[PDB]
Amino acid sequence: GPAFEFAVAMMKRNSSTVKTEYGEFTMLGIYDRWAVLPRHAKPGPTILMNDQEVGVLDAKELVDKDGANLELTLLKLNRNEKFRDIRGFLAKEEVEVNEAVLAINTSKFPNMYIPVGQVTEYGFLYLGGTPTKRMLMYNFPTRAGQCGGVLMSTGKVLGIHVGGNGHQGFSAALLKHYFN
Amino acid sequence: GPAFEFAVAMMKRNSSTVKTEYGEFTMLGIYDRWAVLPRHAKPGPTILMNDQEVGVLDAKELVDKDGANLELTLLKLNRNEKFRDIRGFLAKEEVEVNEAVLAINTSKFPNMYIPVGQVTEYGFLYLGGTPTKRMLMYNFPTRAGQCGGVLMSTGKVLGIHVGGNGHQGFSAALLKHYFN
Ligand SMILES: *[C@@H](CC(=O)OCC)[C@H](C[C@@H]1CCNC1=O)NC(=O)[C@H](Cc1ccccc1)NC(=O)[C@H](CC(=O)OC(C)(C)C)NC(=O)OCc1ccccc1
Ligand SMILES: *[C@@H](CC(=O)OCC)[C@H](C[C@@H]1CCNC1=O)NC(=O)[C@H](Cc1ccccc1)NC(=O)[C@H](CC(=O)OC(C)(C)C)NC(=O)OCc1ccccc1
Repeated sequence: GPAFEFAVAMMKRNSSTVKTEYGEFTMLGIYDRWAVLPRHAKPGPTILMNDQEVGVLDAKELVDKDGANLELTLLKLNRNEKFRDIRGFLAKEEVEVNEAVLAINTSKFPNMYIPVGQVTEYGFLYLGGTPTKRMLMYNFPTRAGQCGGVLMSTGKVLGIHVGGNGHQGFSAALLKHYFN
Repeated sequence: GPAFEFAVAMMKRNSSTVKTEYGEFTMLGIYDRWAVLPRHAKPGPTILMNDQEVGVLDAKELVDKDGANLELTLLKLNRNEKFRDIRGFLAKEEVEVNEAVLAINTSKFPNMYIPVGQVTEYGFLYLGGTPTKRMLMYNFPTRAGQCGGVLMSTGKVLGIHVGGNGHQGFSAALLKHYFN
């Protein structure tokens, strides 16, 4: 009920559709000129953001202390406009919930809102052959074109959707401390 | 973009969650006290509508001239409140579109909005062993609990989701002339 409304306001104000040479993704802007994509989107020095080319000034593929893949890329956009700062809405650690929304917004799947149910701390996953950490698992989404989707509960952004197999979907935890 | 917004306003104002002895469904109220469910929901003399028992005064399983199943049940509710009249938003015939939204709202899948893509006039289908007519086909939804979902484009209600197999989903066309 409310999760949906929180999710619409977030996507309206902070999401965009991105095309890289590797596909189409939902992208979430975080603050200033910093946004987040799944690592596998591999953004280059320019991306198409809502149909417009936008320069990327820097791109950081996140890894943990020991260098384990976190499957997220932080990108700094070469644009004058700043994002509305949503760092306050970010989870401080991996979050488990009984109900969450996955929000996806691309030209192929516009304005898609999926109630994904129980979200659990899956932890380590061999995702597309790559050892990955801080995975959140949920049942029931799981097609190409949905990566970058934003996983949310009321008033919190939990993760960014990165992978899946069968009826299972996986988000990279989107943690407050990643930003700065 | 707009299809989503039209879809939210419709669901907000005219949809409800229904439980019959046969499951949980999205239900759309049409006008007066008349609402629509998939035929297979088989509503009895009482249904649970948004958590409250509500009497059903009459239930008509629709069939065409020759008695072919249309897979829709019209129900008249024993309640004082009238539905907002949306007969004007109903398609007059089977509609094919390149993009449509499927909106599903139950306790298990709350506030679910799915862009389903190309919607074509499939026509006759052997659905769950029953010969059925006036089917609209689209790719990509297709789980238990989603029947009754409302298929829409901007400013039009096209159908009610009734069945599926694999990545294919099927709506019964929701035609203006069924109401009266
Ligand atoms: C989003 C990005 C995308 O579409 O890229 C291709 C254009 C996509 C979403 C998943 C596809 C299936 N379900 C989804 O939700 N992500 C990926 O494809 C992701 C890319 C990736 C991520 C990390 C490192 C490398 C690559 N890969 C996966 O999700 C893979 C999918 C896969 O290879 O399997 C099939 C394509 C389904 C055959 N999933 C995976 O490796 O899971 C292993 C596994 C097995 C059993 C249980 C859990 C997980
Ligand atoms: C919604 C109602 C429901 O959940 O009832 C059970 C509690 C549900 C939605 C579909 C399930 C799979 N995908 C869906 O979108 N509807 C049905 O289950 C529907 C009930 C029905 C409708 C009409 C007459 C009798 C019964 N049945 C179907 O969709 C059947 C599903 C089925 O039996 O197959 C599996 C369960 C998937 C194994 N679909 C069907 O008969 O399709 C035949 C077909 C084959 C190849 C191409 C197209 C269609």
